[PDB]
Amino acid sequence: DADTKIWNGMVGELVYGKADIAIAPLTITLVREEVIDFSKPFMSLGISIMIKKPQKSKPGVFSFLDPLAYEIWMCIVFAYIGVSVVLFLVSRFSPY
Amino acid sequence: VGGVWWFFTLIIISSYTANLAAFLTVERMVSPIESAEDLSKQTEIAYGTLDSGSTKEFFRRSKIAVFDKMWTYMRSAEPSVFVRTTAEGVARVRKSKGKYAYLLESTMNEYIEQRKPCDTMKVGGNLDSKGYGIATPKGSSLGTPVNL
Amino acid sequence: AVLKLSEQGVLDKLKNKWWYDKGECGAKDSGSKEKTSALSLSNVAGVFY
Amino acid sequence: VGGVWWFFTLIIISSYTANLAAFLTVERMVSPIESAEDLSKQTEIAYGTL
Amino acid sequence: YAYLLESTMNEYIEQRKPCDTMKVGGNLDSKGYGIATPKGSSLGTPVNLAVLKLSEQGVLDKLKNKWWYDKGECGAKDSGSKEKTSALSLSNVAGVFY
Ligand SMILES: NS(=O)(=O)c1cc2c(cc1Cl)N[C@H]([C@H]1C[C@H]3C=C[C@@H]1C3)NS2(=O)=O
Ligand SMILES: N[C@@H](CCC(=O)O)C(=O)O
Repeated sequence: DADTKIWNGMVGELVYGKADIAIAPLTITLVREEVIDFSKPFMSLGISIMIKKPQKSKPGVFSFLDPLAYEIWMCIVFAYIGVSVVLFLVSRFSPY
Repeated sequence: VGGVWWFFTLIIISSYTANLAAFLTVERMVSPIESAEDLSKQTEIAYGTLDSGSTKEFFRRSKIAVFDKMWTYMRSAEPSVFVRTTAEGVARVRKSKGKYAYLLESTMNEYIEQRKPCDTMKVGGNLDSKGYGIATPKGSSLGTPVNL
Repeated sequence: AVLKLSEQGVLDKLKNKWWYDKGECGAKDSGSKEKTSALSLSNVAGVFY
Repeated sequence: VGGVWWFFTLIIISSYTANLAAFLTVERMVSPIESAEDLSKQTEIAYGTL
Repeated sequence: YAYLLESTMNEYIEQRKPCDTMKVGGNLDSKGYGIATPKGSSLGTPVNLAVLKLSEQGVLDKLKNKWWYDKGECGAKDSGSKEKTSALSLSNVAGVFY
């Protein structure tokens, strides 16, 4: 506790003699050494950081079409046709 | 007409290959900056610990300046980044939409990442080397036969 | 007393604090990151002209 | 002649297409002045102090 | 002839010249050095309290940086994160001619 040092939780269970042993996920600290005895440590760990999983997008079936935007594919076909007809326009033009 | 069309098709699909190589280079999503250190620096994503946690006491006692600066923020984090129970902080992050980090232990972080729907992620390494140990009341007879 | 803190560089630590530990707006951070892809028609449209 | 010219154009356009999508997105800058000196000269943009 | 030793040894000698070692696999177990006294000495508690400060103050890590990582000497710890050369050689090519 603040200013009265009353160990809440699981610590006062063995400090104030309420329980007999604490087999639990309990980290050995320094200030806990002063109030209760311990065993040798059995599982090492540390401060981890957990954040969300930020949602990778998968490729599609047409993933080869991706390095050119949707419009230009439609735009190039338009340009493809009109190029060809003008060639065919000047192709047959009454050779005299 | 044709050399124009030659000049057209020369530019276009050669430029296609340049972008096509660019997709086969890399696909790594950057997953923003770890070993966090921006939690000290940015104001965007909050971060908290468990109530009555040793880590919550650790940064109170931590003398490293960034950890001080985190603790400087964590004492001034309004509202409470601190949570009382475990999954309390977990689904808080899950609904935070990447706006609240949370600190826990390595054995926890690996285990909840094995849970469905895997929506967590551990970033960086740990910060320290801690260890669980079995505790007794101080001065009990049980100490040596347990610890053997 | 000024000459100690300059010699101890505490001013710099403060100069990091009030300018650089609060680097907020953008391109200080985002200027050293990666880029996108997928060429757009606005890059291209003069060729069709 | 063309054997020179093919060997010519092979080394040219390969170098031309070393990178091009890098060169289609730059969006660089405008920045008319730095050391102003046109604030003395132009009448367009004013300028003041505290 | 293989040889068995400890993880802190295996990482340290791999940092030595001429780097001719290699650690393979993981470890086999989880051991730990600890300071020992004669059994029943008075020194036990004041030592074992004093250890917990430096671990909590991380001074051991600063020392662990000192005696392993501030003396990263042999090569690929440094040169493994650098750039590369160019100019393709015939040994890369010679099977094509075959
Ligand atoms: N890999 S681990 O965290 O689960 C782990 C951690 C540890 C283990 C055993 C395991 Cl499996 N035993 C050690 C203890 C065995 C002896 C050597 C080291 C101490 C005493 N405690 S520890 O170093 O905290
Ligand atoms: N095992 C720790 C968990 C909380 C923390 O890491 O702060 C404890 O009991 O204090």
